[PDB]
Amino acid sequence: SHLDKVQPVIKNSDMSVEMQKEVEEVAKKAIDYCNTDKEIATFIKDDFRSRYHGTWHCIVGRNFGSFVTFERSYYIYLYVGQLAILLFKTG
Amino acid sequence: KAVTDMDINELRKLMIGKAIINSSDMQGDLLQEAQDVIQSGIENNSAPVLNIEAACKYIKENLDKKFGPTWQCIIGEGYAYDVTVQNNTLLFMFYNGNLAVLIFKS
Amino acid sequence: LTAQELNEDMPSKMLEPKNPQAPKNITVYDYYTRKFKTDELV
Amino acid sequence: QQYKTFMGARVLWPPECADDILEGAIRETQDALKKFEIAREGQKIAEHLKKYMDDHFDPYWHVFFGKNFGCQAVHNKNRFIYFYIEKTAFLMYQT
Amino acid sequence: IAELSEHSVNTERVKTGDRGMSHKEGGWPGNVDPNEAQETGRFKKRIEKS
Amino acid sequence: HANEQIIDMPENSEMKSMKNDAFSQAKFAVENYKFENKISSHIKKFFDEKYGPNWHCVVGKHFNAYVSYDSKNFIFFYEGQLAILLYRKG
Repeated sequence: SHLDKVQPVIKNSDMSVEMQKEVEEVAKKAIDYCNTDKEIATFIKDDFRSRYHGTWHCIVGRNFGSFVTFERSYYIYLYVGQLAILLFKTG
Repeated sequence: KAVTDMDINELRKLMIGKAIINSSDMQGDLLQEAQDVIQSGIENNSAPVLNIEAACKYIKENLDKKFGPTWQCIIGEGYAYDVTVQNNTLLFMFYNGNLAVLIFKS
Repeated sequence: LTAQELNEDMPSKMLEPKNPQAPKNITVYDYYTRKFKTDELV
Repeated sequence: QQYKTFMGARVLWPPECADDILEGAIRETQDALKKFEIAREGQKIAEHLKKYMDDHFDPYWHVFFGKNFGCQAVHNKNRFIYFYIEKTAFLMYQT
Repeated sequence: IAELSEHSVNTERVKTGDRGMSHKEGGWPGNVDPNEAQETGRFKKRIEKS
Repeated sequence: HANEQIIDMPENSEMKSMKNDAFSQAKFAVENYKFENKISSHIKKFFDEKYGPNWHCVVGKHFNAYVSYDSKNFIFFYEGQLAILLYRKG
């Protein structure tokens, strides 16, 4: 019932709805699978890189400010608990 | 006195201009130009209450004109990230207090 | 120079006198000009 | 600027190159990639394509293929072919 | 000499958009606004209603 | 930083300026235009007026190409991050 409890919410989303739904499942799976936050960032980048070819930069922290140059429609912003799963593919 | 007298709250209050570099991967000459610009820009846009978005917007615009068209820098209190960057294009330096700054060239 | 209306509201298309096979543009270098010259009309 | 897909390869829908020659060049490039990958020893595949063009087409063909590049060139009528295969764009103009 | 026509072809450059956001505010529901005191206050009262 | 470049131009034959012009033109053109397609057109136009026509130059950040050029008319150099290739054929 932990998956129901997390209720991850995407504050800002710039991606197709079908792709966005897939990201939520990966984000929930990554948090339980990874013992530490640093492991979560590596797991999200590896899964997305395998799923979609390109260069992916992912940063997750309790408090942070980010300005980035990402390919249009490849940036999805979702916040679960105190962790921000942010991925932006840059060509 | 000295270190024993000093406290974490006291140390932050005593010095706000102290600069600490944790990770260096960019050429030193390039780092000197970047370090002066980021410190000056953050203080100018700090305002009454520091804004993470405000600091990044000023830094992103200055860096793009200064070196390359696609430059990404992220600053947060605490974060975990995996980033793929070009050789000698990433500089990591955190300001005194709870301020972590990451700047890289893509 | 006429336009044919496709049935069931399809995107409109028209026929043209110009031959498509012929090169879109022909460019000949001019010594007097001293730079490459391109003529869109053929 | 309107890209079109023909014979499994993305190229300019209005073809600068001749329809006969363009199809042959695209097939030869696809066969060459099937054998030698663009990522490893990429220089060798481009050289092989240039030699192949001279054998079946007028000589002094120029071949440039890169993942990201911008170029403007002067070519003979119906001697310019530009196409994209996967993420790689191949542009060849006959002089 | 055959007639020569010059055509310029450039590989498409993937678009680069620069966006800056701050994650300093703690995780909150999308409907609620972290900056607004009224949105946070009403939400806290609803939770304690068990 | 342009560690390795290929230079094939005449030296002390009064055509020494062609090598100098290519380096100077590439630096000025690349910074102002800031476009891969535009850099090739500007470099080709300046070279065409000074040394005549039939000059083809292609500029790409990353690319692989094989071409036939007139002897001593082909120079390959890197202007900052960008790589510019210019040669004369015909």
